[PDB]
Amino acid sequence: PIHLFLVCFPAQGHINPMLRLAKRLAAKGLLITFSTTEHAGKDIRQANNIIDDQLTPVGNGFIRFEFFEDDCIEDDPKRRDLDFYVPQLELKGKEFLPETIKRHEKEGRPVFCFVNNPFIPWVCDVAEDLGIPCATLWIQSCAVFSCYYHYFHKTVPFPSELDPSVDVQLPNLPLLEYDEIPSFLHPSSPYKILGTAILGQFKNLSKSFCVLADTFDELEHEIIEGMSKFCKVKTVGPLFKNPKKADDCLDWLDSKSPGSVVYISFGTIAYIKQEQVEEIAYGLLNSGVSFLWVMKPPDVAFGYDLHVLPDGFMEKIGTRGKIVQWCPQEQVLAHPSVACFLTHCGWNSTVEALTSGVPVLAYPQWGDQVTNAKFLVDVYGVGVRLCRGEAENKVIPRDVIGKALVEATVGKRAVELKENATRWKKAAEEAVAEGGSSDRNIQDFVEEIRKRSG
Ligand SMILES: O=c1ccn([C@@H]2O[C@H](COP(=O)(O)OP(=O)(O)O)[C@@H](O)[C@H]2O)c(=O)[nH]1
Repeated sequence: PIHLFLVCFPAQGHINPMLRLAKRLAAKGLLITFSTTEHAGKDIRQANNIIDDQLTPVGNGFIRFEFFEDDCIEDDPKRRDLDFYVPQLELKGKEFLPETIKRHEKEGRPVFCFVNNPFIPWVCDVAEDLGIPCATLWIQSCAVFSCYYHYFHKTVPFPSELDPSVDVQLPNLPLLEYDEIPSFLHPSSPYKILGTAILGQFKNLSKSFCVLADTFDELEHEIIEGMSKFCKVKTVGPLFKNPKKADDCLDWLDSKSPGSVVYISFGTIAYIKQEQVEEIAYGLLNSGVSFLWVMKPPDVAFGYDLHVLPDGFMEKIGTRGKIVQWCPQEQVLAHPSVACFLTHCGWNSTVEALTSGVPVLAYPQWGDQVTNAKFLVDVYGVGVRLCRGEAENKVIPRDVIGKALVEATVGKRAVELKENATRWKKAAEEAVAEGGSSDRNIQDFVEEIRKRSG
């Protein structure tokens, strides 16, 4: 009977994790409304079989969709600029939320709690107006949440224009160099606007009684407890891992020996340099390893030149190498043929790798990738560092890539990284299981929503 209204920023990287929160919340006997703009919601309509607000059953509960217009044309280039679209969403969101809460109370299914996104903190402003509690979903590590929080509150000195190389020492965190904090917070970063977009939620954080993070207690225990006095953070992850599809990727991996395929993926946004693609190709070619390389075409908005492989690379590479543009990463990471994972250290790939027990080769670029790569190599003990990010502006040569591919496949260090990754796999799976640390936190979340209604 409890109805929760989830609002999400219109981006793929934001919609999919919030969808996982909807599935985990609905399974507990809850009615979950997933809300975003129409231009992003239509992707969810044709992905499944929903064209209206028909109740889709998810376990003991249901999931329905509700989309509001943003007054932009179908493929408006205006949406690509956050300086306009972030206030535009606030304009169109603040006039849609109150009229649908009053109608839901009229129809007998009133909203008990709000769950929003840091990119749309106006939901917390609206939740306070209607007297409905609000919570914020955070799809980054709590260690990164601590970084943004202490940057906004100036707890310690951070890299500034005058002092850009200073270290940052935060409680319950390792010592972070200037390029190890989230790159959007560096004064020489070209994506400061993304940092300002995340920091907008910290002007509003008091209006959310708790923050839901896509992590588990065993991974960041010291960090979650350290943020308690500043913000009640509840671990509900890994959200992708079901508590209780296929492609030609899995069919190809079925033919390879266990722990012998290198998985390469750089996410959905990051596009590395052509010269670095050349060095990675020669690295895989001369090392003699088997690999599955995801070469995702970039969005046409950027004037990116398409990545070209070396002359005759895919010919010298035999049946032991597979180029694709997309693969079910969760199913590939769980395949026994995968040895390591060359990743850009996106938080979703970071959590997916740890939950799957796959050691990684850290090649971060920007954002929280440089902070995730630090914990993967120096804290979680499952990674092999390749670079320090886009600000390093260094092409990693073939021989260094070659030495790291062999370091993560054969030798004594490979067995140590695999044993640490296996131990993190048992912790992640236990957390989302019945009675685990994350599943219990989800139960405690539904409890406080029931307690706050009266
Ligand atoms: O071929 C691919 C590439 C990526 N992903 C998924 O895309 C997400 C990437 O998000 P992440 O936070 O790691 O990096 P981002 O792309 O957001 O920078 C993860 O859930 C991956 O499982 C996937 O399923 N197949």
